[PDB]
Amino acid sequence: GPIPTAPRENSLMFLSTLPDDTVPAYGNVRTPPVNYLPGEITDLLQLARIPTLMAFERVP
Amino acid sequence: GPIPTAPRENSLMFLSTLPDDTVPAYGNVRTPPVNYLPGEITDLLQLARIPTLMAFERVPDTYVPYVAVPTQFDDRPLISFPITLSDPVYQNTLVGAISSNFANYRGCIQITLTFCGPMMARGKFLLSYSPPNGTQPQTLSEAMQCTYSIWDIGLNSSWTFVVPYISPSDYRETRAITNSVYSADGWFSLHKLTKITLPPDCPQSPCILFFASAGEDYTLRLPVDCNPSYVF
Amino acid sequence: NHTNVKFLFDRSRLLNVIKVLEKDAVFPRPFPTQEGAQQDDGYFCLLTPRPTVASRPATRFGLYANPSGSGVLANTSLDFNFYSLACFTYFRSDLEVTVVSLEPDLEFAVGWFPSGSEYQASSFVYDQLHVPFHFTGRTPRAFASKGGKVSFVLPWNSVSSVLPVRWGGASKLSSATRGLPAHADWGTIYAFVPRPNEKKSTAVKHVAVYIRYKNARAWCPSMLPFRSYK
Amino acid sequence: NHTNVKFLFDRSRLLNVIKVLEKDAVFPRPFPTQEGAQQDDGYFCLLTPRPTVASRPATRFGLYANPSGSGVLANTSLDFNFYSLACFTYFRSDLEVTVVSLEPDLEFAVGWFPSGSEYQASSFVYDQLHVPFHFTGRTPRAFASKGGKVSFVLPWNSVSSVLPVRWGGASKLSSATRGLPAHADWGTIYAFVPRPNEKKSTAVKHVAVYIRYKNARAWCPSMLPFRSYK
Amino acid sequence: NHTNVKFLFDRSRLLNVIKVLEKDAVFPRPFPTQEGAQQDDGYFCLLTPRPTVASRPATRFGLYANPSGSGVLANTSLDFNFYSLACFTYFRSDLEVTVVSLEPDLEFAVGWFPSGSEYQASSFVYDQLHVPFHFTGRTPRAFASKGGKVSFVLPWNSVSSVLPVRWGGASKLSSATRGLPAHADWGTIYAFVPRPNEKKSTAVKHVAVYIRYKNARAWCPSMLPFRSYK
Amino acid sequence: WYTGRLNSWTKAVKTFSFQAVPLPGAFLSRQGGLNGGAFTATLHRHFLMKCGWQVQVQCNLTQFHQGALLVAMVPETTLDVKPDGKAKSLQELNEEQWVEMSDDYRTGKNMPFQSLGTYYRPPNWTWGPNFINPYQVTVFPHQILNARTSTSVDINVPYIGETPTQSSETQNSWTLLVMVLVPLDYKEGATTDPEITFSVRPTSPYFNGLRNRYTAG
Repeated sequence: GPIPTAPRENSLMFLSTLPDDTVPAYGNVRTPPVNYLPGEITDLLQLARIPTLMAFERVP
Repeated sequence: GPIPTAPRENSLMFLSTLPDDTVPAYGNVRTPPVNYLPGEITDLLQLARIPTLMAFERVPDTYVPYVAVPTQFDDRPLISFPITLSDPVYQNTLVGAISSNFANYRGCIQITLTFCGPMMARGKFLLSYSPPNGTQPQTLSEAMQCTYSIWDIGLNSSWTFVVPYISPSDYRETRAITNSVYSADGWFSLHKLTKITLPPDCPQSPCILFFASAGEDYTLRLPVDCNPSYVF
Repeated sequence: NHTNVKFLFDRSRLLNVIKVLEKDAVFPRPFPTQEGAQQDDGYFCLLTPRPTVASRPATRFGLYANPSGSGVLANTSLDFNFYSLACFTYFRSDLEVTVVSLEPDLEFAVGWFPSGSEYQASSFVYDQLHVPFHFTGRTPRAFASKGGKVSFVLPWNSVSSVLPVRWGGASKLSSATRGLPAHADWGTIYAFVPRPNEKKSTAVKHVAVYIRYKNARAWCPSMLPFRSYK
Repeated sequence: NHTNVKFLFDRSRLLNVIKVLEKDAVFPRPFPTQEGAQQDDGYFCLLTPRPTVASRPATRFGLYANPSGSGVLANTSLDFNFYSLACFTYFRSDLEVTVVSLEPDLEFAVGWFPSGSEYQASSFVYDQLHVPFHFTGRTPRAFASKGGKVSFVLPWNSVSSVLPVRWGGASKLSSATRGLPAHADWGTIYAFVPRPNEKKSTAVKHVAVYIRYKNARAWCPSMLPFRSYK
Repeated sequence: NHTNVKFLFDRSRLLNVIKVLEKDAVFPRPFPTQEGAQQDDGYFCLLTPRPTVASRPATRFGLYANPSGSGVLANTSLDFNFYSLACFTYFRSDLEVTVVSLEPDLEFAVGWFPSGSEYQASSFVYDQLHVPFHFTGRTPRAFASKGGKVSFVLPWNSVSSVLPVRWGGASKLSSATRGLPAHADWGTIYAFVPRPNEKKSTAVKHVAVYIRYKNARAWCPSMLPFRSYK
Repeated sequence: WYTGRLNSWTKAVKTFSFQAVPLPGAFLSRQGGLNGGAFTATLHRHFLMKCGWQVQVQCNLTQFHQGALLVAMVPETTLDVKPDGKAKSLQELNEEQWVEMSDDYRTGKNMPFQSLGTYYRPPNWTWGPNFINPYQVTVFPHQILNARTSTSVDINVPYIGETPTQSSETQNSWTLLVMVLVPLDYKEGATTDPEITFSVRPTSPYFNGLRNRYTAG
């Protein structure tokens, strides 16, 4: 049947953190495999765990 | 296939009470559990059931939540009022306050009384209800024809009273812009049945208090927006 | 199947035309009313097929066939189509409301409350700007873009079991007029512009109203209006 | 079922009206504040039912019933409806925000950040055009066409387990005012125009704010405000 | 889960502001460049988080803190947020582009090409009307109504396996500057108006750019920028 | 079990007048001549606490006495401070002897607040969220005190709070108050102006942290 047009409350808007995707532009692409690179990172906790050195202003 | 665009009749509108949800903004959140807090609330009926104390303007700006039995005697009731939630007497009770935020109510009204006086004094009291008529009844004789009950001073100290729900409809107007059958439901009164006993050297002028609460079948309907006058 | 009451009473018809609010304003006061009051007229309308005068229930219908005179004129209305349609002592149904502008390229919102309540008056002041409180409340407020179109369905909202087409009782013991019902309505409707009162404009705006009955039922057939032999 | 707290606290109500940003601007500074500062007011608003003054938490509510005087006026707000509605020592729910323009045919965007953060100041210069940094950041920025309408739902964002309706403790060991909470809010909201500061205009713009509670819960009943016998 | 790189690098941020094309125009030429050339600037922008100058790759970042002087100024940019966010020697992800106008009620279209290509120059003449060839081509061209909004996702388009955050090699045997990468970009973007050059107008138009990373990955952690103790 | 002495009832006391004991804050000042001796100091060497309470009251009237007193546990109250923002002194307690009703308390008007400063205009304060509703006090856990049958007070309130635990020196979520329902009256000769005594017991406490004795800021 015809479009049972149900207008949306606040469409025609731009939102920064909209999770959904958008229309592809230049699909059907192939990429060079990158499995040869070691040292993959998952979360910042990996770097947060490694210790480092603090400092203090030189005593007068 | 392509969007079979079916335009909607009145889209691009903003509506106050639209039930559906909207787009999430900052999802993937975690919250601290709150199970440790007791005293959860489900519906306003929980607060509406708990009784409270009414009040009356001081007999000739200080309202009083108590009444003292006088030594003088007259056939007229000592204290009476219409059963209408808009009256000042309910204007601070929890039930009255909650009802003020609704279009209509439904159910019975529960009333409680308490005595506070001497040791070796006794007496009798009569409780009555009168549906609406030409004018409020005045004489205990006229009141006696209506529904009434006997409350003895000495048997107990709080002879609970409940006004039955009577009306020619399914509900009644919470507020009365103009007097109407569905709005007012007559009055309620108390009568001194016999002279009380004054024992040796005891103080005089005992004290009596009254409490109101919503009946088990009490129910409201049709929420509304509040009057913001109390800010002033 | 055309004869079915449901298949008949399911179409929209015009009801009345009203102006657009620009301030808190005072609500009309009951009759008889003396002069000098600040109550304004032509802004609030009650949802009822039965005759009404000055946004209040009425018994006798009138019309201003004589334009000249002195005093304040009044609004009136009656659902010609509904009354001529058929005969039914009793009736009940959900009332559907719709509004469309009558001015060039206008935007606004609409406000409603059910029976038994009354207009909320007074206004606040924000950063030296005065706004009536009727903007916000417990009841729905609707918003539409320019051009404008408003639609929604209201549920039954009156204490009485049904709506009496031709009633003959009385409502109160003293001074009550015989035959005048009490709450045969779905409430009151009003329109306003989301602008501060400080920016009021002289030009008046006007808007029409359309209603539609959904899921109608009837009882106790009756008579139909007479037509002359002139 | 009308008595259910959830069925009651699920409707939109107006909160406050604010102007539209046109530059980086300085954020208000805590109290007491001395004169000569460049902090500007009436651009930032905090999301909180409890009373607030000059976009900051407060304890006592005030109103400018006396217009005349000297100095800088301040903003205030309090959810009349929520406070009058019921009694609950504790409360928690997701806060839904919505905004609509109050000027003819305007377009803009809105910006928000949660509690604990603060406004980002300073501005860049592109090809001799100055733009505040608040345009871009880690947090959402919303865009709407002319006319305007903004809607979304924010999740709970405060460290405290619930929101205290009437609290009586203190927040810090020294100088802390008794009873003044710390983070009973959902953050701060602000509006701005996607134009360079170089093209600022004198005419002011104003915008209203509406909020709605979703999935409300309560604990520990309480009392209700008093009303006079005058 | 907030610490996840994917959950972090999935939000839009501003990149740069550019003017609107009105003619074929000459593309910028490599450095050093002598005076008298017709190459125009501020119309083409390259998609790259790393620092760039005059729409070309660069190594050292600069800023025009001193306004006065003589000569031609240049554009610059760097993703402050991305660089401050975290440490990763290598990175790859699809780049999402979005554009919004910065002028009142404007309509236009956008044009793009990937890396390795270059702007197509020259123009045709139809019935005494001159139109640049860049209107039509092998690559996408997007069209939007007045007001304007453009969105789409570009796939990875560079020969290199990943994007190096801090590279230290060289690209060519002779004269190549150490550490300057070759094709760490997603191409170039540009905007234009679908009108003949014969109807050019003096008033300039400006437009902003927003980008977003999708499906990000990283390798070989690194250090973070220093902050002063001043 | 800590015990304390309050001021003595007199017929001069009006109605709706009151006095309150904010626990555990009153301990710091040893309100009503009360010295726990162990918990009082143990709080100082710790910072975070989580415990319940259990209270009691007493007032001896006689055959020829009449009156009515209201006692209840009202949480999150802030009535134990002067309008400026300072707690009252022992001299002030001995002077007032009772808290009399006022429109300020009815409206929450004069509760402590921060002065705006020289930058702002002076706002007109009208209302606050810590108002007092004299009539609806009965909603919270409470009991009556009638001269004919007033024996004693008893209550046991579970723990409450915006968080599972709070700082001792600042936390205040429970408070005991007494209200004069009916003004006291009696025939001369029997007990005149009976005294009021209060007892307090915490339950299931959990003291947290460790440090030297707390030092004033």
